[PDB]
Amino acid sequence: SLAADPVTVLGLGDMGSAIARAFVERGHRTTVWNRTASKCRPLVEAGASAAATPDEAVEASRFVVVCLLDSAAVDEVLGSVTSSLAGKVLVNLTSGSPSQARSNERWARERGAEYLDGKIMGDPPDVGTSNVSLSFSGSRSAFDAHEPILRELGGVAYHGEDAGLAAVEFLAQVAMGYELLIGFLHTLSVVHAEGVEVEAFAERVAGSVAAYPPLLTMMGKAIGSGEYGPDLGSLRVQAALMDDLISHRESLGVEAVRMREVKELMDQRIADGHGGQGFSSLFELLT
Repeated sequence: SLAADPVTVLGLGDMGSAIARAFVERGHRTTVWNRTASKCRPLVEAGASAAATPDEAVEASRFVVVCLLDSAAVDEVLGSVTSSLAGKVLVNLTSGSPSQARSNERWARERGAEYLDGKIMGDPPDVGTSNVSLSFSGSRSAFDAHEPILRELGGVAYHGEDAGLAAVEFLAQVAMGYELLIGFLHTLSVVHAEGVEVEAFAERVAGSVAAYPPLLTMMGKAIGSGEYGPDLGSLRVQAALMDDLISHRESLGVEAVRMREVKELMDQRIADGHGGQGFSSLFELLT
């Protein structure tokens, strides 16, 4: 007679085990399943119950959380289900594409189940703390009714009705990080060719990057409204600076793919009569 809802967790990898542990510690009657059945033993010792098949696992609860390796693993496990999922809520926290999340929603709807797609930012040891954040998309009614359960895993945010929006958010944020990181490596190449110690320079880059979040928010506001101004100076001033940037790094034998790309966009926007605007206005040339 516990006030916590029963929960089923499919998948006991590092993340899935941490999610199952969080539910067990919160008093939920937790039923777990894993392709390798032996991985259930530590969860059972913590207070969970094990299931031999995914069918037995989903039959134990209305709330089913899927945390497997990838989308192919989700298709195989859910495809082995022969029991009714009508009236259940399926929360998929497995990595995957926006198209796959949208397909999963249709698969659940055909079976009478509600569907939420979630994406996790953080490490399994931090599940249930403020160092893990989760993005969700799908039916708003399903999110609102189960948000207190989801926030037991960490910080939670809802992105919209489109079931693929959480996957869009995840892939876009990760891509942005790799844009930053590869530009970081190429910048280290420039200073290394000049005899600068890269380790100390990297720490100085870290301090410079910390001042950019306020600039990114402002650029998003200018793009969303269409009011473009000289953010980092006029485009005429920035374009002349870009040529100096390209000449210096190329004189050292270092690549300049993004620097030359930015210069071409700046020159086009200036030629279009918008030389007094700023960097954010280059978005009009991309989309």
